[PDB]
Amino acid sequence: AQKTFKVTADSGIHARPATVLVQTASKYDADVNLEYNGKTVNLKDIMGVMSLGIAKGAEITISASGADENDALNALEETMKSEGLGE
Amino acid sequence: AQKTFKVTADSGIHARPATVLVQTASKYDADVNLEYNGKTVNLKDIMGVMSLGIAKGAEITISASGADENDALNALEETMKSEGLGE
Repeated sequence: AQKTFKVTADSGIHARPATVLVQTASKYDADVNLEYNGKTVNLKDIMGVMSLGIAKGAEITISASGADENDALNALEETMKSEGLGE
Repeated sequence: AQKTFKVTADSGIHARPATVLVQTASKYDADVNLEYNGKTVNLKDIMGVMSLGIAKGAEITISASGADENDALNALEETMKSEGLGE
């Protein structure tokens, strides 16, 4: 499953935001990936999120795959809105 | 602990090389990471590894931390060399 979002967070996807993301994704039996410009990283590691250097205004795709993918994806979109990261 | 290497694979770190690295790193409990020109990704993440686009001649550093990080490292140097990826 996949969803595209626009980052609206002011400092882009920095330390706190990569963490709330890893945290939520970590709760699911599903492989969770983050994509920006053709580059994809596993979402369950802050290392590789920090590395993409995603700033405000960017568009990114979140994909999930596995037993719990619908729930995994719905949760991530809830954190993106609720943590004022994107929409 | 860490180890730096020089990539000598003509195609850099492409799908095959990334695959051998990841399979090797995955047998260990230590957290295992790859860094290239300031960007760091989890070595147990095929996606993140490919995202880096490491070409022939670059230098990369492999880091391993935890329980069996000396064996994780020797093991990765060995793959580095027997799989013709670098030295």
